[PDB]
Amino acid sequence: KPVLYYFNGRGKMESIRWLLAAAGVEFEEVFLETREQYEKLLQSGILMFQQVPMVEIDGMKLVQTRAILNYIAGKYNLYGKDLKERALIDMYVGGTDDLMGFLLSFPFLSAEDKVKQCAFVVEKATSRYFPAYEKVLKDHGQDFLVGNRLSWADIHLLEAILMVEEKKSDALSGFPLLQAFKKRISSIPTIKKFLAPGSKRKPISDDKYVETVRRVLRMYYDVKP
Amino acid sequence: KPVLYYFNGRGKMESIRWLLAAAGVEFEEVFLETREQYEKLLQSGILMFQQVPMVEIDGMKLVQTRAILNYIAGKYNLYGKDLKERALIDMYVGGTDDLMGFLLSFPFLSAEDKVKQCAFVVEKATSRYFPAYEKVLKDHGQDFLVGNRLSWADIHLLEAILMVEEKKSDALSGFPLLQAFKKRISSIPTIKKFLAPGSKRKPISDDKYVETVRRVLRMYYDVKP
Ligand SMILES: CCCCCCSC[C@H](NC(=O)CC[C@H]([NH3+])C(=O)O)C(=O)NCC(=O)O
Ligand SMILES: CCCCCCSC[C@H](NC(=O)CC[C@H]([NH3+])C(=O)O)C(=O)NCC(=O)O
Ligand SMILES: [Zn+2]
Repeated sequence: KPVLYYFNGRGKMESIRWLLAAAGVEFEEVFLETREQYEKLLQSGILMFQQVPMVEIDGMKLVQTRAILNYIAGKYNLYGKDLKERALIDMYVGGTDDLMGFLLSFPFLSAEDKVKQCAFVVEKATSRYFPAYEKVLKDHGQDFLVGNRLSWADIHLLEAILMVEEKKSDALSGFPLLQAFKKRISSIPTIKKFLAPGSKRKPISDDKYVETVRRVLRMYYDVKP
Repeated sequence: KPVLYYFNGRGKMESIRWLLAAAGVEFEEVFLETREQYEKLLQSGILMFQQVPMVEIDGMKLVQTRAILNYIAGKYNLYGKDLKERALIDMYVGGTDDLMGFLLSFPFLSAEDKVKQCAFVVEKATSRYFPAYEKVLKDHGQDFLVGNRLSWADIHLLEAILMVEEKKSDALSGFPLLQAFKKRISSIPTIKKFLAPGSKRKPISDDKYVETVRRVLRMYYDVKP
């Protein structure tokens, strides 16, 4: 039912794909590949702020990545049981959202800047974020980040870890609880399926992605790290 | 009584001040002035990600601006009645959060870039955001953005409007419904008191704010537009 409008790549839409898959929800995708269809999309006025991601779900044309994620999380009970749990989930998700946010521009960076940005991301992961989540798991010694059950915070943390490992395969060295976490969460049926071949999970963005985005939107021609 | 940890200025903490005040909740503030004072915080490790804003409320050390705001909004019934309305509130707040986000670095910009950034913001406001919100009110024939009843989205839009008017006094020129909206929200007792002199509302950030930030966090020395 849900239709995700975006480019054929990760970008800001990937986390939405992750959350939907984790909830075992099947979705379709509409890839923007030409300046024509985009302008036609702006014509219809279905993009409230003239921006994508855009997701058609339950009779709504939702824009704003966080709005879309929040709704999917709440609808499929992955947002906790009370306001207090939701506050923890939002706090944890805020950390990983910042971490993955540093890699959003990577594809558009020059071969030179990519090296600097890459070192930056790894530094942030191992010195700021990983320690923080490692401490949370140890503080309560539970299998999940909150409510002793799977939540959006778990899914978002698993995605961030895999993205960091794509840059440094041994990034989890020195964080045994997170390493166990990674294994456990990956084993969950819906997630295991998304990680398996033939899923709608997108691969690391390449030059074809960078070009398509630059043509359709006519922006990000000079992304600075 | 919730305690807010940040610098003596707007920054990312201002919206939190707005939300608490609108809900009619008094709060205390703790301004960071010395680098050694910040290191003390890190020492106790109260800042999960070594960052501020940080708010102590209901026995929690919440970090991540959006996490804090989502909590305050839901706790004081300013987050809609159901998931659908919440989705609408998040989508709207996403827009004004982006708009105000463009003015976050302004204080650290140069006289050269400030004139550039100022034109960029007013441009985005009048051609992308204000038209969107103006349309919501007209097409739905409502006096409030969601559920035709005060919600966080209304409070976040009023703040954004006032920030744009500080840069261009006649920015709302051409948006009659937003001008009526501005008067309607400002007349709400709690908000009216926050706009009156003597409140906890912070002024536009000045050089003294910038110097302090750079002195405490030791960064943001080269902030490009
Ligand atoms: C650094 C390059 C990587 C950026 C990837 C592009 S995402 C596409 C971009 N959308 C946004 O920036 C949306 C921001 C919005 N706050 C959200 O979170 O959804 C867009 O449509 N932009 C068109 C526009 O702004 O007009
Ligand atoms: C462009 C200049 C504008 C000034 C913004 C400063 S807010 C202070 C800054 N905090 C953040 O960036 C927090 C981001 C976090 N995602 C949130 O929204 O709360 C910090 O603690 N930084 C210290 C650090 O990152 O270690
Ligand atoms: Zn190694």
